[PDB]
Amino acid sequence: SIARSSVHAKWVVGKVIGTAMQKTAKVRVTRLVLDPYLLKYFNKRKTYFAHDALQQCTVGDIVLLKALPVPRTKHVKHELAEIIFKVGQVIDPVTGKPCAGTTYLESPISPE
Amino acid sequence: MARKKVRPRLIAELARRVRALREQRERPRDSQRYALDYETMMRPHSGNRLPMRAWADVRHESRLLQLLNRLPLFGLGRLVTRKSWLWQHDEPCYWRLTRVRPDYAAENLDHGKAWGILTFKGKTESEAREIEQVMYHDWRLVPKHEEEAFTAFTLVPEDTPLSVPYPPLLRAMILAQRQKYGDTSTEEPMLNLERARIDPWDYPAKLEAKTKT
Amino acid sequence: ATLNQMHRLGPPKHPPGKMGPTAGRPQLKGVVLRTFIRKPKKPNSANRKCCRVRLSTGREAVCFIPGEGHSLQEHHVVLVQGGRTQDLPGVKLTVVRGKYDCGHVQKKK
Amino acid sequence: PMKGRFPIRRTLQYLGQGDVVFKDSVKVMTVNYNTHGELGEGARKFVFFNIPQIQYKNPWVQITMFKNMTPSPFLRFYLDSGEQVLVDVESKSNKEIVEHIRKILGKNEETLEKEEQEKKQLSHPAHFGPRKYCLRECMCEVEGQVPCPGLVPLPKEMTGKYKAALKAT
Amino acid sequence: ELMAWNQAENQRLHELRLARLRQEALEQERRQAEEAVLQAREAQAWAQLKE
Amino acid sequence: RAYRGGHLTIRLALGGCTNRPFYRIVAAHSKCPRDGRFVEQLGSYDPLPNSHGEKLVALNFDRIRHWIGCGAHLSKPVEKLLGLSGFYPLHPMMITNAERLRRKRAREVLLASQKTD
RNA sequence: ACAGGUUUGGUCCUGGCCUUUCUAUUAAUUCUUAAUAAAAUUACACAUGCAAGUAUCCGCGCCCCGGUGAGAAUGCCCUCCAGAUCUUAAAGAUCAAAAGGAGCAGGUAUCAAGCACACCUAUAACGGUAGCUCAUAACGCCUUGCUCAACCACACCCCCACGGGAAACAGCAGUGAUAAAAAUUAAGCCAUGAACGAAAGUUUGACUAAGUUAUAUUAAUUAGAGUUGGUAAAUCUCGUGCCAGCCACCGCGGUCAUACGAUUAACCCAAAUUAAUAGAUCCACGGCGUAAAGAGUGUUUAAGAAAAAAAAUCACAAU
RNA sequence: CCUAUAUUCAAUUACACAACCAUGCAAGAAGAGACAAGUCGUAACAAGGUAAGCAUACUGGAAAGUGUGCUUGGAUUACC
RNA sequence: AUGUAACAC
Ligand SMILES: [Mg+2]
Ligand SMILES: [Mg+2]
Ligand SMILES: [Mg+2]
Ligand SMILES: [Mg+2]
Ligand SMILES: [Mg+2]
Ligand SMILES: [Mg+2]
Ligand SMILES: [Mg+2]
Ligand SMILES: [Mg+2]
Ligand SMILES: [Mg+2]
Ligand SMILES: [Mg+2]
Ligand SMILES: [Mg+2]
Ligand SMILES: [Mg+2]
Ligand SMILES: [Mg+2]
Ligand SMILES: [Mg+2]
Ligand SMILES: [Mg+2]
Ligand SMILES: [Mg+2]
Ligand SMILES: [Mg+2]
Ligand SMILES: [Mg+2]
Ligand SMILES: [Mg+2]
Ligand SMILES: [Mg+2]
Ligand SMILES: [Mg+2]
Ligand SMILES: [Mg+2]
Ligand SMILES: [Mg+2]
Ligand SMILES: [Mg+2]
Ligand SMILES: [Mg+2]
Ligand SMILES: [Mg+2]
Ligand SMILES: [Mg+2]
Ligand SMILES: [Mg+2]
Ligand SMILES: [Mg+2]
Ligand SMILES: [Mg+2]
Ligand SMILES: [Mg+2]
Ligand SMILES: [Mg+2]
Ligand SMILES: [Mg+2]
Ligand SMILES: [Mg+2]
Ligand SMILES: [Mg+2]
Ligand SMILES: [Mg+2]
Ligand SMILES: [Mg+2]
Ligand SMILES: [Mg+2]
Ligand SMILES: [Mg+2]
Ligand SMILES: [Mg+2]
Ligand SMILES: [Mg+2]
Ligand SMILES: [Mg+2]
Ligand SMILES: [Mg+2]
Ligand SMILES: [Mg+2]
Ligand SMILES: [Mg+2]
Ligand SMILES: [Mg+2]
Ligand SMILES: [Zn+2]
Repeated sequence: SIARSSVHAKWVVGKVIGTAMQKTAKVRVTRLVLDPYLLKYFNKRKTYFAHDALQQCTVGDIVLLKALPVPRTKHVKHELAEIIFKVGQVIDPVTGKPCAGTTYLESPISPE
Repeated sequence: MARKKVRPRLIAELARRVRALREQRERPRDSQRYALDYETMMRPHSGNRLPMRAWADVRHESRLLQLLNRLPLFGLGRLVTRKSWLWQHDEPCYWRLTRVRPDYAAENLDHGKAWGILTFKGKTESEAREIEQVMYHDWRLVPKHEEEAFTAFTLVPEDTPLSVPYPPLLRAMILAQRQKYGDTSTEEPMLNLERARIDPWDYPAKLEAKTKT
Repeated sequence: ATLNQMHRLGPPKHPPGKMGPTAGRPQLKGVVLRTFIRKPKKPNSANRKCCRVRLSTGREAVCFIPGEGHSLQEHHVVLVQGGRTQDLPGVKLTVVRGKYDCGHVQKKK
Repeated sequence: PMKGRFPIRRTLQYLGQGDVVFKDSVKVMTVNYNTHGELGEGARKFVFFNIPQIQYKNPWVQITMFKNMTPSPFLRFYLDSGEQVLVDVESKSNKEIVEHIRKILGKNEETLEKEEQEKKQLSHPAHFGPRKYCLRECMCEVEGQVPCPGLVPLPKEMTGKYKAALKAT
Repeated sequence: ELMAWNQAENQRLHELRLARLRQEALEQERRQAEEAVLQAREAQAWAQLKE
Repeated sequence: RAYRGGHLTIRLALGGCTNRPFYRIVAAHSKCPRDGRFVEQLGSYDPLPNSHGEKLVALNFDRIRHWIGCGAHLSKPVEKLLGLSGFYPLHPMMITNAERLRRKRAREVLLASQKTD
């Protein structure tokens, strides 16, 4: 049972920068880093490559990334696990209904 | 480690390549490697001077390929013994030669690589192994009519103890640990030595590469 | 300067010290090229004993001879240190007395 | 800290006194929240107060914010085994969120003192060396032994130069 | 067991959300009726002037 | 740092003071320096008698036997120290130089008896 | 920082410079003995001596110890480990290359664009997409060992070392050149480590024991150095008269100088005392009308804050 | 090639090549600072004797003067 | 139009 990666990023979450190249999305991961003079946490961004086999990335998605055990190349070490929030088509994971920001697109208290 | 400013060195790989090529091309033959000057006891190839405990046996004895080169079929199945086992052990110790390849660079044909079957202390091993210390001036050859005389053995059982008492303070931890867990039995713990058998120093070491298992 | 600007600009770090006329070394060995006198600034009037020296680092400098009385001519070797003279602008070196071709001050006899 | 609306939350005592430590399988912690309405008040206070403490106690765990996409605030946990834990908050206040997260997935108290107990086994008192890792440097400093030659001089009979002088004479 | 209790808790808060959204749906229907009355009044006021 | 070979060794590291030596019992690599980087410090040994007249030895028993069990070589003074400890049997160098002191001191007694006459 | 001196006829505020505290090298003056710690100008060239040998020949070791900081923003921390070695049937343990990355990481944006730095396919090849990094600082330039049970790099130079310059001490001692910078061309493996050998054992300029040096602490065998206007403890008489000269800053000396030189006296350290140079520390969680600061104006990208509640809209000289 | 092994080769080819800089010196040119004193004027500080100043154009030995906009870091002393 | 260069609480 040896399927392991040498990177510390086993599972990360990033916003999609662009889909210019074939079958690979450039994603932008945001982490909280403590600036130690101010003792304050700030957003540090980092760029990653993720293989999309089905070409399902529209720019603006939020994407879960899982680490590949043996990398294909020096810059592609991750792949999509799931499209967490499709841009413009966001379903609430609690109620299972599509929503547009604050306003529900369909009312969840109306089954019929 | 890996950085973005690493530069592609080629000369180190090329030098390792040329060095390997040159040692494979100019690998020294055993005759010029192991030829000896008998007055200085100094090696012309390696520059090493012989130890004084081996000084007498150089002039007083001949090596395996010195005694083997005159044999008709170049010594296959023959038994060759060594002055070291003759002087220290009363039991016969001999090698049954399986295959031998001399080197052709020696004008007297006194050097080569040889294999054989090991018999040490009368115990016969079942595998063929490359002979260590062929080049030593300490080998002797048995005669054909004395071959079965040295072959016959009287097997003697060993009287060494199979178990010894522990060292005393370790024995104290054994007693304390069994008293802590409640073992009432006051039997003396015994260190067993069946895996502790140590083959002494004049056994020839295995020069073949061991296969990792 | 709010917290975002201080995070962007980092904490303030002190600048490294500018090297002096002796280039960070405490003393320097020099050979005297010339000797002369030099005038002071506004508050006081004199004519102090100074020298133009070629240093061991290759740069040619103006130095001041302290004390009263000296016997220095050209091709003499001296040892200089980084004391500055307050009255004279441009003079940032003092010859230390009692080394090489210069000695201590002579008592009157 | 003079700047900031609540300057006390930027001190080392507030960052160190927040006690939520996740399990080792926890990788991503995501807060979706809204900035309007009285319902998301507890989530907004949670974001304003406790996420620095959780991020300090879990430096390797990613924590990510998202604002105004979903009408109800929630927290979402992404594990090593692909496991997704959804914690829904709509009217729960900040302290209830803290105990709720610490009860769903945190580290048990007994696991905490055992973790610092094998952390404290690494510094054994019987070792010697530098002050930064060990308590003593000389064996001289121990009360019953020979005092150190830089403080109390040794007798002449122990000294190597006297030994060489008596051997050579 | 903590996953099971979390699932039960999310279901309980979902039922609370559904009930409260039924109350706000009734309130939204009330506001829709009042806005319809005001819109009808302003439309009937604007219809007379152009005539 | 990275070495070409070597083995794990339990030995004595010389630190301490001028005319006041001190040996730390050290399980480390063979090719590292005597006072260099080590794997684990096991024990200590005081070369000097105290006010109580005792030479004081500390051994970390479970770690020493763990390192020997996974294959740490021992040097001659630490085998001597373990032989005096009784965790290991008495070292034959201690045996033979003990009998050498018996022979030398008996010969000194005979020489003193001959010089008395 | 418990601060102090210093802008002006004078006060307040702002704002620099210096003093007071500690450590390390060099120089000056002085110097009695011990113990301990440390020896530090140089990647310039080296006379000479030694520093890897063991062992019944094979073999095993031979920048392993030790030396230096030249180069490189090198790198600190963390994953995974090929390979080497040790013990053993396996399997464990140590060193850990190459590969990367959660995060941290000298200055300079008067270095703002780099110029191919990218991806797919199925086979390791054909080909097709027009891509990759970057103002949260790429690509450049300058400087530098370091975050210290320690880590990285070098073995004369051409990053490498096939080859060419050319005959190599950045081993222990020592010699030239150079520099402000000055250890014995020394005794033993007696103890620890390393190498070899089955072993008595051999070697070891690592190390141990010493030799030299106020470089630093301690004990006494020892008394000299600095200063006396203010900061800042402490001055009397003579000589000089903006001359000789002194000072860290303010400043003093222009025939009655507690500031120059000498004498008397006094203060403070003390086998040390001053001077010089490096450090440690020290700037802004403070301000922007008049002192340095709200950039001539609006919109937008990135980036944020939406935290409790509402709103958009009417005479007159916009264009 | 009735035990089993031996040997070989590993070097060229096609061009660009002191441009790019960094360090010293220099015929010379221009600035800034310091100016215990000389000559020429008096620009500014008082409605500094023409109120000052900013942007900008021209002119003049020199401070500077004038033109078009802008400011009070100027007054108009306030039943005048 | 101007009047330089040694004032001390
Ligand atoms: Mg001075
Ligand atoms: Mg002198
Ligand atoms: Mg001298
Ligand atoms: Mg020492
Ligand atoms: Mg001040
Ligand atoms: Mg002023
Ligand atoms: Mg004044
Ligand atoms: Mg000196
Ligand atoms: Mg050999
Ligand atoms: Mg080193
Ligand atoms: Mg560079
Ligand atoms: Mg590795
Ligand atoms: Mg492995
Ligand atoms: Mg360097
Ligand atoms: Mg050299
Ligand atoms: Mg080289
Ligand atoms: Mg040397
Ligand atoms: Mg010399
Ligand atoms: Mg020195
Ligand atoms: Mg000297
Ligand atoms: Mg000398
Ligand atoms: Mg010697
Ligand atoms: Mg030895
Ligand atoms: Mg020995
Ligand atoms: Mg001293
Ligand atoms: Mg004066
Ligand atoms: Mg003086
Ligand atoms: Mg007078
Ligand atoms: Mg004074
Ligand atoms: Mg005086
Ligand atoms: Mg300020
Ligand atoms: Mg201003
Ligand atoms: Mg404005
Ligand atoms: Mg402007
Ligand atoms: Mg005018
Ligand atoms: Mg007027
Ligand atoms: Mg005028
Ligand atoms: Mg005027
Ligand atoms: Mg006029
Ligand atoms: Mg005016
Ligand atoms: Mg103008
Ligand atoms: Mg005109
Ligand atoms: Mg006109
Ligand atoms: Mg005015
Ligand atoms: Mg008025
Ligand atoms: Mg005039
Ligand atoms: Zn000590």
